[PDB]
Formats: sequence, C-alpha cells, structure tokens
Amino acid sequence: GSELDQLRQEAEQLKNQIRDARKACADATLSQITNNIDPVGRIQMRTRRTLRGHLAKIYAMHWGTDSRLLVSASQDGKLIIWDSYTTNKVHAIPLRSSWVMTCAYAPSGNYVACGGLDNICSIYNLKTREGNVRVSRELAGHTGYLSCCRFLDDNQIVTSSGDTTCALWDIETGQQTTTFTGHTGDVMSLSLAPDTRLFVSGACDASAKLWDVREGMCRQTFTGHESDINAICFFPNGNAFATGSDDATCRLFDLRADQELMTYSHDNIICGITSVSFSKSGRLLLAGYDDFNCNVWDALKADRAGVLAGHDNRVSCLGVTDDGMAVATGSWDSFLKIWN
Amino acid sequence: VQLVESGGGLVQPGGSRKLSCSASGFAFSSFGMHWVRQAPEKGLEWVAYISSGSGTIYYADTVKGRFTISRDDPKNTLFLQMTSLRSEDTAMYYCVRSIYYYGSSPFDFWGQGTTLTVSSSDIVMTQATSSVPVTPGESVSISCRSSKSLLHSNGNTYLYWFLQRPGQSPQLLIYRMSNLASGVPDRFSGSGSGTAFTLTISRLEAEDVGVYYCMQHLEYPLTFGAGTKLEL
Amino acid sequence: GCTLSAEDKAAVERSKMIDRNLREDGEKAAREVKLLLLGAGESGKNTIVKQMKIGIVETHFTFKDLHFKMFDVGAQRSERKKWIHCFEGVTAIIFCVALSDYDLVLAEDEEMNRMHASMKLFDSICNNKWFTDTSIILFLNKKDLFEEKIKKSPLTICYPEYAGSNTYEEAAAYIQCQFEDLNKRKDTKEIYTHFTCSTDTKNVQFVFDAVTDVIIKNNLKDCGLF
Amino acid sequence: SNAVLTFIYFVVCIIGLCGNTLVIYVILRYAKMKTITNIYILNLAIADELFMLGLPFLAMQVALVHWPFGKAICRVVMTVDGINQFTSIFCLTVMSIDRYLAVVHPIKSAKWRRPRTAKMITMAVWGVSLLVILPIMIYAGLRSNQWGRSSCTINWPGESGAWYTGFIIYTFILGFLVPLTIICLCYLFIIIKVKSSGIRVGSSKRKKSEKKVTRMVSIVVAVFIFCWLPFYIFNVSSVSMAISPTPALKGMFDFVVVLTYANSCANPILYAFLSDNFKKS
Amino acid sequence: TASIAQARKLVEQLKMEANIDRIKVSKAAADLMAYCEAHAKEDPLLTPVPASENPFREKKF
Ligand SMILES: N#Cc1cccc(-c2ccc3ncc(-c4cc(F)cc(F)c4)c(N4CCC(N)CC4)c3c2)c1O
Repeated sequence: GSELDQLRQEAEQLKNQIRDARKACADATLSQITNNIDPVGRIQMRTRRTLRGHLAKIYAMHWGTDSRLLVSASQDGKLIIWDSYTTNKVHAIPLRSSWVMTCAYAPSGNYVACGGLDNICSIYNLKTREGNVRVSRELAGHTGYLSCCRFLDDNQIVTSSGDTTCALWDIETGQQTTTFTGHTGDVMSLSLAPDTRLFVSGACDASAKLWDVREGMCRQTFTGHESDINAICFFPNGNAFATGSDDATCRLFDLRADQELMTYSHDNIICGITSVSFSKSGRLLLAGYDDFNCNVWDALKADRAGVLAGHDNRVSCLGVTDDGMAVATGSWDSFLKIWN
Repeated sequence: VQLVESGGGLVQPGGSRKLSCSASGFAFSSFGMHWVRQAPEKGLEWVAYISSGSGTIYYADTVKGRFTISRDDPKNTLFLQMTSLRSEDTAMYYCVRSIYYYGSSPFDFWGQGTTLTVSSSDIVMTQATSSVPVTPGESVSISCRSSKSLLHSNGNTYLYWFLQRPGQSPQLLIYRMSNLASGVPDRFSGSGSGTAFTLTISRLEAEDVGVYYCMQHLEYPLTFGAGTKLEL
Repeated sequence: GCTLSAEDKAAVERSKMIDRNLREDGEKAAREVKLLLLGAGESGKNTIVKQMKIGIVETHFTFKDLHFKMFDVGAQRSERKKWIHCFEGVTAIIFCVALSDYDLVLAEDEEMNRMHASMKLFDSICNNKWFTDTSIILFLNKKDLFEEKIKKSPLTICYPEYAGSNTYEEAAAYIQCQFEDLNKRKDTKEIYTHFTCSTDTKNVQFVFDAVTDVIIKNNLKDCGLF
Repeated sequence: SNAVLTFIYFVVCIIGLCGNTLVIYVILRYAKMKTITNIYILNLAIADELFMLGLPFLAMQVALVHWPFGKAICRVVMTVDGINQFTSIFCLTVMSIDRYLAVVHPIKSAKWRRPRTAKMITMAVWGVSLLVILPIMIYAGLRSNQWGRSSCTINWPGESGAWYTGFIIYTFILGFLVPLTIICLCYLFIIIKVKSSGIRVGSSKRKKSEKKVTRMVSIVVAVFIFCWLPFYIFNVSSVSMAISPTPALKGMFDFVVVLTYANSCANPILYAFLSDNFKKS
Repeated sequence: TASIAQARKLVEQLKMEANIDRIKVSKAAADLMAYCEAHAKEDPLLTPVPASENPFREKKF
C-alpha cells in the first residue's frame, strides 16, 4: 500500500529523470540535415524468378550465407530448400507438427531450425552419411508458442516465445543457459547484431528492448509506437534498427543516442506491416504490408522510391541476400518471387 | 554403411550369370549406382549406370546391347545380367554409390567389390608418368591431361582424383578438382586451369603409397585415367 | 536446355521426383476433415477418450471411411488474436458448452456468471473477420443434471425477462434460441444444435451427418449451382 | 429480311467472340487451374469460340449463294463445325456427370475423379468426337443446284433415299437424345440428394437452398431444349413429308440455323457468370 | 506484501538505465549519412548493373 505507493512514486521520478535527460540532446532533426543530399531515383524492379511447389500459406523464409540457397516454411507441414539460380529443389523435410511460424538457416550451412505453436524448436542435420535428413534434437522448456529463432553459432540458438520470454540454448546439451525477462506482452520477433554480441526484440506492448547476450541483462528500452510490433531488423552499421508495427507506421531508432529518428507513414495506406528488411548499403528500406503489396522506402528522406506489386494475397516474409544482389518475397498465395 | 557384392566365380565364353549387390546402412532408393570394370594389372573402366527411380539407364559402347542392369528397391538389391562373355571380360567388378544435387559429392563410397574371372567423340585417357620412386618426408606432384576443356560457362570443372591401395577398394580423394572429400586428410590438395591439372601432397608418410587415377565427368561416356604408381 | 552438363540433368531429375512426391502427398491431405474444438473449460472437452475413442493437442480417428483431425487449442493460454488466423480453412468449428450449471452462479471472479461469459465467448468466436462461411455445431450438456437442478430450485428467474419456469423443454428451447439468435450473419453460416446423451454411438453420428451436410453445401457452392 | 438475317449473323458472331474471349482471358490470366470446374469451363469456351469463326464463311452461303471458295475451304469448314458441335455437346454431358459425382457420391467417387482424370477425359472426348464426325461426314462435296450457283451442301452418296434417313436418325440419337437422359437423371438425383441432406439434419434454411437449385436446373434444361430442338424436328418433318422449296422455307431454315448456333453464345453467359466467378470477375 | 520484490527489482532496473553515456542526434545522423554515402558505390539495388554480371537475368525459356 503505502510502500507500494512510494515505490510507484520513485519509479515515476526515475521515469521523469529519463524523460528530461533524453530531451536535452534532441537538438536537430534528421530530415532538416539530410535535405542537402540529392534524392534517389524512382526504383523499379522486375520479377526474375517464380518459385512454386507449396500447397498452403507461406509463413517464413531465410537466405543462406552463400546467397544462392534458401529455406521456406509453410503450413502444409513441409520445409523446402531451393536453388535460387535454377529453381531446382534440393531438399524437402516433413515435419512432426504441421503448424509452424518461423524458420532459420545455419550460417555454416549444416543445420536448419523450425518451430511454432507447439512450444518446441527442432534442429535438422543436412549432411549425413545415411543420405537423408534427420532431426538432431528437439528443444523443450518454453510455455508459449515460438515466434522467432536465429542461429548465433553452430552450437547456439536464441529463440523468442509467446510466454513473454526469450531464452538462449546450448544445442549439444539441450538446456537453457540464459533467460531474458521483462516484456509485459508477447514477443514476436528478434534480430541479431553482426558481431553476435547484442540483439533486440519487439513485443506486443509497443516496446523494443536491447538485450545483452553475454551477461543476460537488459540495457535499453525504446518506445514510440501505439500498437503491436511485428517486425524488426538491424542497420548494417550495427548502431540503428527499424521497427514495423500494426499502426501502419515504420520507425527508426538509434542506439548511441536514445531518441527517435524517423517515421515512415502515408495517408494512402492504413494497413499493418508484416516484415521489415534493409539493403546492402543501408540506403533503401523495404517493408511488406497486408494490402497485398510491398513498398520500397528511402531510409534518408522517408519517401516512396518505388512499389513492388506481384501478389494477390498478404505478404508475410522478406529477405535480402548478403551480397545485396537480389531480394525475395513470400506471401499467403503459396508463391515465392525473386526480384531484381 | 556397407556394400557387399555377390555372384562371382569362374565362367566360360558360353556362360551367363546374374551379379548381386546388397546395400545396408543408408537410404538405397535415393542414390545413383554405377559399375566399374577393372582388369588385372590394368586400369579402371566405366561400364553402366542406373539413375534414381530407374528413370535413366546408360551403357558403354564396348558392352552396349550385351548387359542389362536392373534395380530392386524394396529388397535393396541390384543386379547385372550378362548374355555373352568374350575373353576380355575378366576383371575386378565394383559397385559405386553416387548422388547428385547442388554441392553433393558423387562416387564417395566405392563398396567392397567382388571378383570374377572369365576363361580365355570420347575423351582420351592419357597420363605422362607411370611410376615414381619416392621417399617419405617431401612433396609429390601428379599430372593428368585431356583432349577437351572440362570447363562450363557456369564455372564448374569436372575432374575427380582418387587413390587405390593394395588389398582394398579405391576411395575418393578430390571431387571437382577444388574440394577435399569428407574424412580425407588436409595434406592432399588439388588445382588446375583449363586442361592442365596437378595434385600435390604436402607431407608424405607410409600410408600414402598406391596408384592414382584421374576421371572426367563432363560427358556420360565416363573415361578413367592411367595409373601413377608410387613405390616406397 | 541442351546446354546443361551431366550433373544438372540429374539435379533436374531429382527436383522433378521431389515435385511429384510433394503433389501426391498434398493430394491426400485435401480429403481430410479438420475440426477445431473450443470450450469453456470443464464443459466436457476432456470427454473424448470415451465418447469418440475406443501446446496444441491433436487426435486422429476414423468413422464410416472418413478421416478426422480434432485440434484442442484450449491449453494455449496465449493471446488468441495472434494465432487465430492459422485455422482460417477449418471445417465445422465445434463449440462444446455446459450450461446445465447456470443457476450455480460462479465465475472464479466473485462477480460474473458462467452463462454470460459463455455467450461473450460464443459471440467473439462467431463474428471474426475470419470464420465466415464456417458452420458451428453445438453440444449442450448431459441433461440429467439440468433435470435434477431445475426441479428443486426455481432459480431460472434470475435470468431477466423470463415467463415460464421449472419446465425442462421450455428452458432448453429458450437456451437454444438464445444461442442460435446470437450470430450476426444468419444468411451464410449455419448452426447445428444437439443434446448429448450417455450413449456412446449417438455423439458421433451427429458429427458425421453435420460434416457431410457441410461438404455437400460446399460442393454445391463450388460447382456453380448455388 | 435476308440482309436482316446477315446482320443477325454478324451481331451474334461478335457477341459470341467477345464473351468467349473475355471468359478465356479471365480464366487463363487469373485462375490458372484453380479447380476442375474451371478446367471444364475453359474446355467449353475453347469449343464455343471456334463456332463464331465459321459463321462468317456461312454468310457467303446465306447471301451471294455462289461458292467461289472451292472444295477444300467448304470441306474444312464443315469438318470444323461438326467437330466443335460434337465436342461442345460432349463437354456439357461431362460437366453434368462431374457435378452429379461431386454431389451425390462425395465420399467414394469424388476421391478418384478429382486429381488428374480430367485431362484424360478431355482427350477421350476430342478423340470420340473425331471418330464419330470424320468417317461419315467427310463425304460432303459441292453439288450443283437449280439456281445455277455453286452451294456448300453435303454430297449425296448412292441410295441416298435411305442413307440420308439413316444419317439423320443416327445424328439425332447421338447428338440430342442421349445427352437429355444423362442431364435429366443427374440433375434430378442432385435435387433428391439435396432434399435428403436437408431432411436428415434439422436445417432452418433448407427451404431456401432447394428453391435456387431447381430454378437453375430449369433454366439450363429450358435453354438447351429451346436452342437445340427446332433443328432435328425440322429435319425429320421435312424428310417425312415432301415440301417444295420456298423463300419462306429458306428464311425459316436460316432462322433455325441461327437459333441452333445461339446455344453457343448463351453457354458462357450462363455457366461461368452465374457461378462463384461473379465475385472474381 | 508479495509484489514488493518485483517493485524493488523494477526500481533498481530503472535506477541503472540512467547511468549511461549519450551523444548528440546531429552527430549520429551525420555518421549514418556518411556510412550510406561511403557504401553507396557497390550496391546492386541502388545502381542497375549490366546483364554480364547478373546471375538472375531472365532467360528465353
Ligand atoms: N453435324 C451435323 C448435321 C446434322 C444434320 C444435318 C446437317 C446439315 C446437312 C446439310 C447442310 N447443308 C447446308 C448447310 C449450310 C451451310 C452454310 F454455309 C450456310 C447455311 F446457312 C447452311 C448446313 N449447315 C452447316 C452445319 C450446321 N451448322 C447446320 C447448317 C447443312 C447441315 C449437319 O451438318
């Protein structure tokens, strides 16, 4: 009661201290400084490859390190590995549980991870003397549905769940070595830093927390949205990230300075964002919507540099290769397209 | 993984048998199979190949229209049937295992093999050296040459290096002349450019003595190479 | 086309075989009947191993040469809005209820009632942007408890604006009308109502009839005669 | 009158061409084999489109009766007209059988037919159409007339007095009589299945659903009968009792021909537009 | 008297997040623009490339 009230007052005082310490540094805005630069031309990209073979909705995809192989997960209980240069199929892995929501591809190329709605993350081994693909081990311990997973190394993986918690795992043993707590709502996505020493995560409470892999202690918290956060990704520099929410708005955040940078909104679009991705040079920002179309934004001028319309259903996943050559789009019409 | 052949013995010119091969320890019905001739005190020679799912069967012109190769998937057995046998059919028959997709390594497992004695354009098969007196503790360079460039516009050169040791079956060393096979020591390395090829062994020890072969996979009439026998 | 090497031809053959296997596996999955099962809790959802049998929980069974897959999603304890679209193509959502325990006003919250919550859940499920054109089959309860509970306690008057009392037929018909008059479509979605009895066979024939009727209606709407 | 008949020919050709082209374009561009129903609809539309090309050649027979095209052109146009006619009729019958199998026997028969048998059925339909139309009809050739102008008409072989009667009764059996029984039986059994499914489980809207299906069945059967009935009765009546050729006879014969060709342009307006394609188009 | 531990943990967390270093927004924006400018040469999406070095070019078949 009284102790609770005084603790709440102390927390509000700390919040005021944060609020008026953040506001001292906000001197200028990005747009008025960037207005000197010359705007990028109207980017128009064409469809080069059309990948077919799925029989249900496509929920996730991931690019390989060599930027020629990619894995896609779909609700018909299948996991297909593609050759993007010749449209051939390399592998097709049946799943024990049909419902999946995310997939990952190992940076070395030996393992593929999947999972969702069954609270179990499974690991598959691609290179066996047996000549098949077999599950290496199944990770258990989460309570809510799995929403994202990323291979930190060949023996480590970090996952986010619907139980409001993110956990790091040891693949060799199968036990959680670090647990991250603090999100009030459901965690929906995460992205790893290029140095694999930090990562972020977007939760349903319209906040994104910057974690620390080693010591397992949260460092910074970012706000500014008004609804659920569905997508997140790092800038190639490693000092900024962009978030996508369901309020038809994309925002850019800075790590070194705790301030808002940009807003990507248009009165013509009032639909939610499903996926967010960057480019090799960090110039143009790509975001998929549920209005059946994708959109290409200039990261420096917040203007639509082009459109990308080839799907008749909702776009669910996006991806850009490591060399920046191409870009892939997956949708609910069970078709994958490669644009250039 | 294991591969045991059956149906050997001694035959006559007016004779016919059905070779057998049993595969255990791996998914048999998702692999291509080969047969390789190997005459006594002579080199290797490709014979036949059946695809996965029996979708494709190729033969050699030397034995075209004379041998039949079949597949038995649920019972995991393979057969080769012979109608007429000449004097030149004595050899050391082997069964080879290969799988083809992006980044795979065919001809990885050569099987134990079996023996059978019979009573009495194409790429060229050429190598320069025939024997090399060598002493452990130094480097060895082996060369192999062809009549046509093995390089495609996509960028793949199909040259396969592998070794045979006395008293046992050959095993793969290098595939596509750039990559080491699984479980092969890093001492070996391969390189080339166009038609010129070479194979270097950084450190030599008592277990690296035998006969070396070069093969091209550019066209389906697979031609082997001469042997470069190394004597301790 | 003809410019491929010997390796790429075998790669193409492998890809073609993978395609044919995918297609033949996906053909069989289209003739399965998927059922999504919902309930208020102890309203009889656990009564499956006896009635129809000799994370997300899934049970498989067959009847009169027909494959069934029932998904129990009541143990997820997560936000429904984030994963309810995963069942967009299901057939015949089943909403098991137990409203024979109405006069026993309990909520585990000290303020609400089982009946009111149950109708809130029924209205919430039935009127999503999804689940349109998806029929609902209702299982009410074992009627003996209602029989023995309405006779001793005329507590049914706790429901505002009710005329009759202590008549099982009238009260049951009133409750059924109350649920069946809650859907906002009433023109493109059908609701089937049934009363469960101890008999084991009587609880499966109804489901079989309902699903075959739904399939026939779907075929009529698909072949253009509708 | 004759000019009015030619104008009617041209307008029905334009309408059929535009409608069939629109349906084919929509199906190919958007659907891409969504369901076997669209496969059958595309099959029907392809056949109906080829009708509209033949009629402008028939106009030269209608007006300026002299035929300067020769023998090859007339034989080709008769062959293509007959093949398209029979394939359209057979496609209608196959669609009716498919609907009956889909509705009345869903648990057992629908499993086998669905995956890929449709393409085989299409090949078989085209083959039987060729086998039935070519060996008997290709006997046609240009025949001199009392008017003096070469006209396109089936050449009469020997003992034609009985041969023509045999040909007309045979084509009446295969073209009209057989499809009617199949369509009526299939649609009546569909009605019975719908009523039985409604009665078996308590349904409030069972009365509403039954009303529309019967109306659609009536519309389809009525339009088919009204389009295809006058021609065969005209033939049998003209064969039964001899009647002199008169300008009224020629005009009414033209009217019968255009009425029979009407079924074509009627087909895609009815089958495709009144289906679940309404939201799609 | 059960949420006091959670409240104290939250207060300790919010008392630590304020002891961090900050910079000016203009400097960060300038550095970001500098990175974008200095890496803009070799971005295939920004600058269209001829068909010689494109592996995704659509073929006749
Ligand atoms: N199957 C069948 C079939 C069955 C029974 C009788 C016949 C039959 C027999 C003799 C015909 N003589 C001339 C014409 C004609 C040609 C024209 F260029 C213009 C024109 F106004 C009329 C005919 N036509 C073309 C085929 C059909 N459209 C019907 C009308 C004839 C049809 C059949 O063809």
